[PDB]
Amino acid sequence: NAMRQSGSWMTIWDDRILEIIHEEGNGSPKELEDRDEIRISKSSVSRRLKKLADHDLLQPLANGVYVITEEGEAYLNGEYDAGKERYIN
Amino acid sequence: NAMRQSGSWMTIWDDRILEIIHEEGNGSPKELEDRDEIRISKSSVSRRLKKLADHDLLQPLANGVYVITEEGEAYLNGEYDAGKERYI
Repeated sequence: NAMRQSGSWMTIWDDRILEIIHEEGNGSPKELEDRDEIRISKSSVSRRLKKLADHDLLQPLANGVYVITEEGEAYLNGEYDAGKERYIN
Repeated sequence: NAMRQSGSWMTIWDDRILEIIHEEGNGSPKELEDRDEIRISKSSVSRRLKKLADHDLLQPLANGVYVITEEGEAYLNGEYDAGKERYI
């Protein structure tokens, strides 16, 4: 409900990727690439996925599948500051 | 309610900026840069504002102040394609 607290390292496609994985459950480069809402390349998506995972907004599972974390969820809901990297209360 | 359809030229701060202006009803570099949600500089905010207005997502008023447009609202609601620049 509160506004997202984004980090200075984020791009707009980060929010899109997080939103898509939140709704679909999991994501992978090829299938994210094919979304209308994603206007970056499959390799860029891979780069953003790796980045989101480094920041613990996503986590990598077997076979190049990525899935959202609690922090990723809290972030979408304005409850996690992705810049300072702490929950907000 | 549908997902936002962003353009290749946008940054994350554009959404944050549009969202804030949507809530408060206006925006200027100074007041925006003071929001905690905004992690870019005043000069940087000033440029994002100009670009959002260039793309008709904000209307610029005198004295460096901006308000959101219908197209800006539609964009936030997932009804406007900010890349091809057309309603959906």
